[PDB]
Amino acid sequence: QDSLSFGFPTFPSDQKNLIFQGDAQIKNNAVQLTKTDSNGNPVASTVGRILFSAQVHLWEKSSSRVANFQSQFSFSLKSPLSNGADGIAFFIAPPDTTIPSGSGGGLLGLFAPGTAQNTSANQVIAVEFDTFYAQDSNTWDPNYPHIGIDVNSIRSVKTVKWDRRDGQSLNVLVTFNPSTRNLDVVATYSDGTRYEVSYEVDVRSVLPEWVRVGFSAASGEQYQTHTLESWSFTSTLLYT
Amino acid sequence: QDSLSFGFPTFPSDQKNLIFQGDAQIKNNAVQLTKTDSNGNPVASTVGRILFSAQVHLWEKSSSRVANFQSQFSFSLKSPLSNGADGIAFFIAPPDTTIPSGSGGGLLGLFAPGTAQNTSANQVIAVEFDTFYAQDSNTWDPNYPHIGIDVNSIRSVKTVKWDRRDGQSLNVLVTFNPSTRNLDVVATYSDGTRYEVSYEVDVRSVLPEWVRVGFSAASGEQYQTHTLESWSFTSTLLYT
Ligand SMILES: CO[C@H]1O[C@H](CO)[C@@H](O)[C@H](O)[C@@H]1O
Ligand SMILES: CO[C@H]1O[C@H](CO)[C@@H](O)[C@H](O)[C@@H]1O
Ligand SMILES: [Ca+2]
Ligand SMILES: [Ca+2]
Ligand SMILES: [Mn+2]
Ligand SMILES: [Mn+2]
Repeated sequence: QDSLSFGFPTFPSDQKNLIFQGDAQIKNNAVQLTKTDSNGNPVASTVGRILFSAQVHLWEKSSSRVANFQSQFSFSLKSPLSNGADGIAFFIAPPDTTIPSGSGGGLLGLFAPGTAQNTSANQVIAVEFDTFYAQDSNTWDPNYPHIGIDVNSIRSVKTVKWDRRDGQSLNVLVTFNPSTRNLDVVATYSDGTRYEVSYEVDVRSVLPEWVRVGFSAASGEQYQTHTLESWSFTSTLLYT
Repeated sequence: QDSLSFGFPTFPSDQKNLIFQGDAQIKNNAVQLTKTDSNGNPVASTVGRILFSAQVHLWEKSSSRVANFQSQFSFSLKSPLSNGADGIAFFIAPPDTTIPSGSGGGLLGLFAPGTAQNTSANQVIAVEFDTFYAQDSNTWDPNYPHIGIDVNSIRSVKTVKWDRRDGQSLNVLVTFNPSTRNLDVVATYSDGTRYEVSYEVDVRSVLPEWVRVGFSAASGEQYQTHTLESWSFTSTLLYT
């Protein structure tokens, strides 16, 4: 299809079009990307991802068209600690993508250790909400919580300082305009606190014509829940 | 997802989200439901169907909601014979639906001979464009080409006279309003000729909560091409 859209105001237990990978599962009408115990508390060493089953036509070589897409979602992070880790990310990748071996903790379940910073060895575009930046383990991160745009590497091509608020939902809007090639990210808390980051990228030189979209989250030695509360997505192939 | 929509203005050969059954295949940016030889001419004894891969949430028992959906599509039929057969149908059925054994010809690839008229043995809602009505073989049909609404039986709960026009595209809009429970069908030819038929049906008592949507066509002894040219579909769960 030239156009595709779907909306999940909430996440009921009976899902049919979601691919669950790792520890991801539905609980209380929301997607818990990372594992939790019987009482709902986060645990260490856990990775989980979800992808929508239908493939998205991102660009078409024959017609020279590229899709304009918009992804709106909200999530909340909770932790008995304060140094919650490691973060959640919205990502776009080839349809057969699976959790790479040893991609836990700071790699967010998106990259393999040996190639995490090798741009010619990956095919992924992601928007990360990174809460852990210890310079000994996450050597690629700026020294503060941040939202970043990742293009084939865990070392973001662009970041903006961000504030982690335990238990508060963050509303996010990610848009890609093929005309200007800008990937824009706008995140806001209910009180109006806003964060923005953008970057120019030609998706055609990074990803295949057909892709899958979804979310990934992980917790290494430090932990927190990564609760995806709602998600809507729309893509339309356009001539520019 | 509570809402889902997709649009195929045309059908490029590079498809990823369509389930092809029987002889259905893409040719010249269109879906040829029934088999055609190397010259593009229709042949006898063929059946084909296509379904969108993602499942549609038609209704939700827990929330007491039912979907409002709209399906817009265009197709054309062509045959050198004076009595092209058998017809094409837009249908909604359980996700695991497959072509029934011996469902060729007048059964349109939708029903098995032994239960074709047993409403308690089927789970399907279809809108058929039936061009073959020989009273000796298709005993259930009115004696003329027709558009019919089928609910668990090849014997339409309702039909209206229709004119078959060789090689001319028919544009159709099928809508279902959960508030009135009306399934409306409006079909038009490019010269303004219009056909309309409506039927009241509670989809909750006929189909499961999750379904798949698609098209089916067949040719028995008589034949014609059944070419699906475009298709857009949208569904959203609403409070009833
Ligand atoms: C100590 O390092 C581990 O724990 C931190 C915090 O969870 C992760 O960022 C890192 O990748 C390792 O898994
Ligand atoms: C003669 O009967 C056969 O051919 C007609 C026309 O194709 C079909 O309607 C029917 O089901 C049989 O297959
Ligand atoms: Ca980090
Ligand atoms: Ca018939
Ligand atoms: Mn980071
Ligand atoms: Mn009929």
